[PDB]
Amino acid sequence: QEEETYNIVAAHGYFGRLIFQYASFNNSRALHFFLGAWPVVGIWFASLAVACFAFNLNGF
Amino acid sequence: GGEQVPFLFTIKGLVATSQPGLTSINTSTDFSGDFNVPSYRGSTFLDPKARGLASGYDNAVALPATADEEDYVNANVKLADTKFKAGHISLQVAKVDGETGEIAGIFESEQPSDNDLGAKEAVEVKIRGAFYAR
Amino acid sequence: MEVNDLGFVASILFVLVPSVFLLILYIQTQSREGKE
Amino acid sequence: DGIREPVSGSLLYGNNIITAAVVPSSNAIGLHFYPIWEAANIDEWLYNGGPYQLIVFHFL
Amino acid sequence: AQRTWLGDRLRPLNSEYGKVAPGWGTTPLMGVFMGLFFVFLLIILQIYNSSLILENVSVDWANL
Amino acid sequence: GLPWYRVHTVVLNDPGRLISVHLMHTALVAGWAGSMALYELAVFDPSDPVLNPMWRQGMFVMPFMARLGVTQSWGGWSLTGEVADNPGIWSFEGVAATHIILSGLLFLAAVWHWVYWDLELFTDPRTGEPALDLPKMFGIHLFLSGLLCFGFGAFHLTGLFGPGMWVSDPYGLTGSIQPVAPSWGPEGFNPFNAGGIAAHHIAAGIVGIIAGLFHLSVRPPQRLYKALRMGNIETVLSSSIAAVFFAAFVVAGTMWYGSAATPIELFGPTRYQWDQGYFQQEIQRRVQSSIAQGDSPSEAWSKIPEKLAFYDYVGNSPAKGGLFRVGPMNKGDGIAQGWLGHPVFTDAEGRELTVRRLPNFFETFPVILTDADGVIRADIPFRRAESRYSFEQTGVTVSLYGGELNGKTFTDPASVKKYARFAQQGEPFAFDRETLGSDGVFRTSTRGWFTFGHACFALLFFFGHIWHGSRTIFRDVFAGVEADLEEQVEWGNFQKVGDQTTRV
Amino acid sequence: GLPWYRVHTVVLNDPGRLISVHLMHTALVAGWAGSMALYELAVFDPSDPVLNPMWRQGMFVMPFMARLGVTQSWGGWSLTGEVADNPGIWSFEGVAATHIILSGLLFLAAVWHWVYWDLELFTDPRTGEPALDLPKMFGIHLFLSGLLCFGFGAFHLTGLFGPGMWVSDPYGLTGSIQPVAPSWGPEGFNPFNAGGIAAHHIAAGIVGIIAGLFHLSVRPPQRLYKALRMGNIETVLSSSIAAVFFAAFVVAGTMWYGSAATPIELFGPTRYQWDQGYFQQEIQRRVQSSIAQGDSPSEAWSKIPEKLAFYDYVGNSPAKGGLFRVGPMNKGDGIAQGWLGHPVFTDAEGRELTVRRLPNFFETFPVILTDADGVIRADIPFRRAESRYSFEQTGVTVSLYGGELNGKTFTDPASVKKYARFAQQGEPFAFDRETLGSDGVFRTSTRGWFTFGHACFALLFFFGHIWHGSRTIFRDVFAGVEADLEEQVEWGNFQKVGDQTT
Amino acid sequence: MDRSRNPNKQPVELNRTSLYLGLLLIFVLGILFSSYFF
Ligand code: CLA
Ligand code: CLA
Ligand code: CLA
Ligand code: CLA
Ligand code: CLA
Ligand code: CLA
Ligand SMILES: CC(C)=CCC/C(C)=C/CC/C(C)=C\CC/C(C)=C/CC/C(C)=C/CC/C(C)=C\CC/C(C)=C\CC/C(C)=C/CC/C(C)=C/CC1=CC(=O)C(C)=C(C)C1=O
Ligand SMILES: CC1=C(/C=C/C(C)=C/C=C/C(C)=C/C=C/C=C(C)/C=C/C=C(C)/C=C/C2=C(C)CCCC2(C)C)C(C)(C)CCC1
Ligand SMILES: CC1=C(/C=C/C(C)=C/C=C/C(C)=C/C=C/C=C(C)/C=C/C=C(C)/C=C/C2=C(C)CCCC2(C)C)C(C)(C)CCC1
Ligand SMILES: CC1=C(\C=C/C(C)=C/C=C/C(C)=C/C=C/C=C(C)/C=C/C=C(C)/C=C/C2=C(C)CCCC2(C)C)C(C)(C)CCC1
Repeated sequence: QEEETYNIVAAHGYFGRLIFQYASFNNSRALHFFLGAWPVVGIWFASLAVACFAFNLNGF
Repeated sequence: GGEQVPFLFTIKGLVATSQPGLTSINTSTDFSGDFNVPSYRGSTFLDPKARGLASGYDNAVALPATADEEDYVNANVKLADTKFKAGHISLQVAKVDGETGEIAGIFESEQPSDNDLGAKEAVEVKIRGAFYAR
Repeated sequence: MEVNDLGFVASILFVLVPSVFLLILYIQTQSREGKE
Repeated sequence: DGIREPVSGSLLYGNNIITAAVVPSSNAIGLHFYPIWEAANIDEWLYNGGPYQLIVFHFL
Repeated sequence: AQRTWLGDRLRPLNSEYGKVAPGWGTTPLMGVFMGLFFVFLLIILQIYNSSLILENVSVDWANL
Repeated sequence: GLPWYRVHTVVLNDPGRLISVHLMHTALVAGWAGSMALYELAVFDPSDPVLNPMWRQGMFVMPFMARLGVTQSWGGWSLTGEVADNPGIWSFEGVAATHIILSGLLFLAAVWHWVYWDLELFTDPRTGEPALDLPKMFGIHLFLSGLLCFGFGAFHLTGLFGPGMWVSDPYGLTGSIQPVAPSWGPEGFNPFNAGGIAAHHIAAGIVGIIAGLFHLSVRPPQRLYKALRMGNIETVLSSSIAAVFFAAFVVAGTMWYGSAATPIELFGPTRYQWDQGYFQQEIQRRVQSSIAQGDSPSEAWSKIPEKLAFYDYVGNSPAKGGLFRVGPMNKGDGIAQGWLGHPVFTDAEGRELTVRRLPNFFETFPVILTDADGVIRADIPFRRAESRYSFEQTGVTVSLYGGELNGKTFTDPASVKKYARFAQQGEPFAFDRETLGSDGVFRTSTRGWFTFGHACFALLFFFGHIWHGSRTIFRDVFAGVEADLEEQVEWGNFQKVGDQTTRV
Repeated sequence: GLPWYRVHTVVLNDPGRLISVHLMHTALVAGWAGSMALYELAVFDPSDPVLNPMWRQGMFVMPFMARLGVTQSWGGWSLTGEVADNPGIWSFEGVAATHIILSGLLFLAAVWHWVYWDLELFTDPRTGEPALDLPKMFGIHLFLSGLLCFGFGAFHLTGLFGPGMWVSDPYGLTGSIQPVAPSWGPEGFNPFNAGGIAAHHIAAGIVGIIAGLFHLSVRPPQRLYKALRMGNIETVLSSSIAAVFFAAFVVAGTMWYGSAATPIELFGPTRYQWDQGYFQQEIQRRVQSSIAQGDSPSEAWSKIPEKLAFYDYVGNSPAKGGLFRVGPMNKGDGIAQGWLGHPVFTDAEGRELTVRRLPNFFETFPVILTDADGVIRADIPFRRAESRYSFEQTGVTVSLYGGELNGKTFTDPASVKKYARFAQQGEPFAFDRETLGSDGVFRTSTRGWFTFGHACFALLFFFGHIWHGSRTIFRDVFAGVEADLEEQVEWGNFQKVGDQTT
Repeated sequence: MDRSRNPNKQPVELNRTSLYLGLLLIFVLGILFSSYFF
């Protein structure tokens, strides 16, 4: 359907009233990028951890 | 054919080789035959997967703490055996002076710190020797 | 006391899997009766 | 059998539902009315043919 | 009705559905061939019962 | 709707998914034969084919793939014992491996016809209702089966492009695979000659060819087409299970009595080896060939193999075993260890005497010991008040000749009671009733379980033949009768019964 | 309709069958307690209560009926060893039997309210909709529970019309049934004194009486009735589950640490008997009391009972046992046969030395042998290349004092390795690992399985308390929110959030 | 090559009282044959 199942304007100021009002995510397309950023940029550090472990460059 | 994996050991530990009656030298005909002594599989450190050896290494049990000293496979003793083996000669060149020819080795099998009794294996191949002298 | 070691597998599938076959087929009729 | 030999017919004593029984009353009582109260104890009742006559005169 | 490449090679095989020979058909040609089968099965039943025992048969072991 | 026992009648009208409803059934049986034989290979013990052979391990399906020319099983062990092995694709797994993927490729084709129906093939051109011609199709089903038997007769059993079936000697010792010659005479009609089974499917296949070559060309008569109701799809369903339970009676028979298509090395002895003592006619023959030949008893009873002694045991005869004593024959005895010879019983006087007892339909035969003509000389006294033929007053000795425990006599009468019951079961055998948890009471072989499961099922397929044979003739009346019909049933309907075209 | 997880919401409106839907649940739990304890009586082995006691047989429910005064088992084998006569009606076969027939009489009453609803009791007179008063009914539920605790305090635990609870000595030897006196002081607040548990339900019952006598007479305030949403059935359910979780934490606690309501003879030692060596403080005390009398240790270590030696075993401590090593403790060891004494280790010089090792959260402790102050004198060498403290170079002997195998020394160092590992598990014990098919690795007692199954379930009942506590406060919004509400959520708009008057 | 909708598949009508006959029949075969599986 073309209409949304939920309102982003009520979900904004809930989380704006839970934490800082300035530190919520007002627009959903900036929200979903950070949803798609944080494990994705995270795990190829851990994948690059074992890949830099591979040449015996280890943890301290 | 029979789905075991016996660990064969081609050992040459102290052959003391007798020989038939009076030879000038080998004539690509004479028969060398005796035995060596064979070694083991567990050379005093080969643990099984519950760390079960004699020579150090956690006597006779780890995890069943109350059925502990009842099992039977923890006597892990080494041996200094003697058997039969034969080795022939067939080619025996003159200038580089290397002599070769067949062999027939009959050994004992593995005793994996003394579980099983040994099997018997007739291993037969060419010797590939090389001789020089004073 | 001796036992066959596998009858309790055998006589728990002998009783259930035709009865839950039969218990499947009664519920469907009830829905049909409802007309839903 | 009326001598000594306590023949088992109950499912707790190792016997199947084909082999189980109420295992009827003793030969030593004969045709005596042997209720639960003319027994000196219920262990004397159940060893000597007690619960067969309870499921005969009640059943008939 | 879904015409496939399979269906264009077997529609002449299943073309006729009830097409049936009149007159009498082949029932006397069926009966003279299959009364011999019942007496063929009468041979096989008592070869194996050993009741029409010929020579060099010996329905038994010592066979090959 | 419909009741639960008439569920499959949705497929009775349209033959679009009727191909699909066999094809998951065909995937279920092909996905049984691989799925069982791969389990059947998980418990084999190939270390001793002479002492516990493959029918001793309760093994239903690995004679049936084995008795056509397959042996190798990627383990260095072959039933034949023929060496220089290198299986490749046709080992035991490789037939059992293939039936998995075939049933997978059967199941993927089984789901195809369920979603796709009316593929321009199932309807007549006269109107669009789904209806298929059965007698023209019988000429093209059987012509393929006529080709395939003629392939199975000449091109598989005779060495032309294939290995032969299993064939042994009588008193089965050296049973291996070799291509058998099709013997065409009357000698191929006794089922113990394997030359008939090669001459079978050539001769039955060539008349299977000349049936289906004829059956495509002609049409059935209308005095049969309205009589046998040949347009109906259930009229193939009756009178094909008539040809299945007729066909299931013969392999209930020819497995049980025995044939060349049911040899001893992969089915066991066949229960009539005690009613004449068939194997006991041989080991007794060879020692008297060796006896007078120039060899004493003790030294003789040793060129007998233990395979001949293993077929002279009650515990390999397939009569014993019950319906619910479940499992292999090795749960009955354990693993056969050694022969320990043949008992010979002597008294204080000689007077040699023997035990030849325990027939098959007993369970507990009382031990008797008798002489050559039949007068009893010893028994086991059940009541020792008035004994006159007991072991102890007679003083019977045991000579145990040959085998593992050769030359060991027994003069103590407490130990003679053990070997007397062992002499009841032909020749004794050493066992180990602790490695498999074997209890001690008898089981039956794969020859026993086949004929139970192919004659009880053949009884059940007779009832479906009456039931489907009713519903084909009586299709119109099947949802009840027309209301009154009182003039058809009352006496005086000229003259033939049930006639409307008459005086009535 | 409804999804599968909201099936029971049909009963949420009408309370006609809500009595019936507890009553088959009440028949299912009462028809478990008889149905389990009758199975639990089928495997007991009453031939030796001192060597394999009743918690050794993996027996969950027959401490709990047993620890209130019932020991007559019908076979004449009294639990306490003093079964004087025919017990009478109240033996385990009896109490177990009743719970069958009671659950049958619960189930026949459970089917009655399902077919019969609207029995003029579930509706208000103001309109005909089914609705029941909860706070007036809480005053009549709790007044019955206030009567029943005051019955349980004085009229059952104190000998007035009933036998007392189980009470033992410390270092549990002569634990039997006698009526305990309700001690009212501060001494009844430590849970090891059983005089508080009799003084419990008198004092909690009398304030349970004065609660429900008060709670019938008054009404809740409207600043609470709209706040706690007390007209709703769900809110009460949420409160009850939350309260229950709190009640399941304490018997997760007081079973595990131990109390007078959890004695040793029907629950085992309580896992803190190795972290201080509680039982090893006693058998060591009594032999040094015996040599203070002046006895030799060969014919001392014999007035110790084997019951004190059985509590000084690793294999009765409830720490060991795993999650999926399933079955009784007798599948771990077999049947306890005999003590075979206490090992005393001497070297070639004396230099006495001991083994006091294997704490609870290990599995394979390496065997060390040490002196009085802590310097190691012997061990088991894992690598015999550079050994300097091995058994063979030191030449350790074993003095096995008391018990079954008293006076039998061992000077061969192949056999000292067996008794050194036996000395790790306190005192050794003879077994038979063939009669029950016992494998040889440890299991845990009924004290171990209770606190696993009452703290994991109490975690799960915390989530239902959040879930039912949400749905009571948030009943109106539960099928989604009203559509826009953008003026309520945008800031600065007057004044305080959720106010419509700015 | 293209799907359609079946003009077929009548549903099933197992009654309430016919459930009781089938549930009892399996349970007498349960109490008959369970001894023989042991
Ligand atoms: C070649 C075999 C064969 C085939 C294809 C059919 C086909 C049919 N039979 Mg039929 N039948 C057969 C053999 C066969 N029969 C035999 C051997 C008997 C005698 C026992 C019967 C007795 C019989 C009766 C009495 C009736 C039918 C009916 C029917 C029709 C519907 C079946 C249905 O919905 O049941 C669906 C079945 C079930 C939902 C479950 C039944 C429970 C069974 C026992 C489970 C089977 C166990 C196991 C899974 C199978 C393994 C055994 C197998 C290896 C043989 C269908 C045309 C019905 C009819 O008239 O319709 C036209 C009917 O009333 N059959
Ligand atoms: C006809 C086919 C056939 C044959 C002869 C056998 C025979 C055998 N199988 Mg086998 N099997 C079969 C089919 C067959 N199986 C099928 C289809 C499967 C897959 C489920 C298996 C799976 C299987 C396994 C997994 C194993 C065997 C094993 C064995 C052997 C041990 C004996 C035994 O279990 O008998 C036991 C027979 C019975 C107890 C008789 C059952 C009688 C039924 C229950 C009667 C049913 C009555 C019915 C409920 C009433 C109708 C109701 C009424 C209202 C109409 C024996 C050689 C064992 C073996 O040796 O393998 C190493 C083994 O481990 N089988
Ligand atoms: C109680 C037994 C019985 C009954 C009631 C039926 C009933 C029926 N069968 Mg049937 N049938 C049976 C047994 C039976 N069959 C047996 C044992 C077989 C062999 C497997 C068959 C094979 C069979 C086929 C192939 C067909 C039928 C058909 C039919 C139906 C039509 C009637 C017909 O033509 O009969 C058939 C008549 C007989 C079976 C009688 C045979 C009597 C023979 C000729 C006498 C031989 C005597 C001989 C001298 C002695 C030799 C034996 C000796 C060594 C002992 C009807 C439902 C037809 C059908 O399905 O309908 C569409 C059909 O096509 N039947
Ligand atoms: C005092 C206990 C108690 C009671 C009476 C209820 C009552 C209710 N809960 Mg609830 N709940 C509870 C505890 C309780 N809850 C706990 C402890 C949790 C946390 C795990 C939850 C989590 C929960 C959720 C998440 C939801 C409910 C819902 C519901 C309602 C409908 C239930 C339904 O249809 O499920 C029917 C259940 C099934 C058809 C099968 C579920 C499969 C389970 C796992 C099988 C249970 C195993 C075994 C049989 C039980 C033994 C364990 C037992 C001894 C504890 C109902 C008012 C639903 C709701 O909001 O409706 C208003 C809902 O969505 N509950
Ligand atoms: C909390 C109650 C309680 C307590 C503590 C115990 C404890 C015990 N029982 Mg017992 N039992 C109970 C309830 C309980 N039972 C119930 C309700 C029944 C009836 C079904 C039984 C029936 C029973 C029998 C028949 C026997 C015992 C026995 C035993 C003892 C052996 C140890 C054992 O089996 O643990 C084993 C424990 C486990 C293997 C843990 C199970 C963990 C489950 C499967 C986790 C579930 C996770 C779940 C599927 C995931 C959720 C999905 C997710 C998406 C949400 C032990 C003392 C035995 C004994 O000694 O008696 C003589 C015995 O024979 N019990
Ligand atoms: C994460 C924990 C958590 C959360 C989110 C909730 C949420 C809720 N509870 Mg709840 N509850 C909890 C834990 C929690 N509970 C615990 C642990 C208990 C004890 C078993 C309860 C007992 C309880 C009851 C009895 C009731 C609720 C109710 C409610 C609901 C209304 C809000 C309310 O009054 O809160 C209650 C407030 C608290 C639980 C906060 C307690 C904080 C205390 C007062 C501070 C004490 C600090 C102290 C100095 C330190 C002592 C401890 C020290 C020894 C370490 C709401 C759904 C009510 C309800 O069901 O709604 C209708 C209701 O009647 N709760
Ligand atoms: C003594 C008494 C009585 C005192 C009371 C009276 C009194 C005097 C009070 C004054 C005291 C007072 C006010 C405060 C003192 C206490 C104090 C300083 C407490 C602070 C403690 C502390 C460390 C707080 C910080 C921790 C905290 C709350 C948050 C951490 C924030 C952080 C770094 C990261 C959070 C992660 C993050 C950015 C999440 C957002 C990302 C995300 C995926 C959002 C999802 C999301 C966002 C949307 O935007 C919308 C739209 C939708 C759809 C949506 O999915
Ligand atoms: C997808 C696919 C696949 C797969 C396949 C598979 C895997 C299959 C399976 C198959 C199978 C898995 C088969 C099997 C089956 C089985 C069966 C089918 C059985 C049955 C049974 C029965 C029938 C029985 C009966 C009975 C009983 C119950 C008991 C006894 C008696 C009687 C007989 C009655 C592959 C990848 C390859 C390829 C692609 C496709
Ligand atoms: C009718 C009647 C009767 C009867 C009754 C009865 C008989 C009842 C029964 C009862 C019963 C019979 C009871 C029991 C029950 C049981 C139960 C109820 C169980 C349950 C279980 C559970 C719940 C479990 C769960 C689980 C699992 C699964 C495993 C482990 C874990 C858990 C826990 C999770 C009488 C005659 C008397 C009288 C009249 C009436
Ligand atoms: C294809 C398809 C189809 C059909 C489907 C169906 C419906 C199927 C069925 C299927 C079936 C119907 C299957 C069955 C199978 C069988 C089984 C699954 C069984 C198994 C069993 C067993 C194995 C048993 C038992 C046992 C045990 C386990 C233990 C004891 C021993 C014995 C062996 C007895 C259609 C076309 C529609 C379409 C879609 C797809």
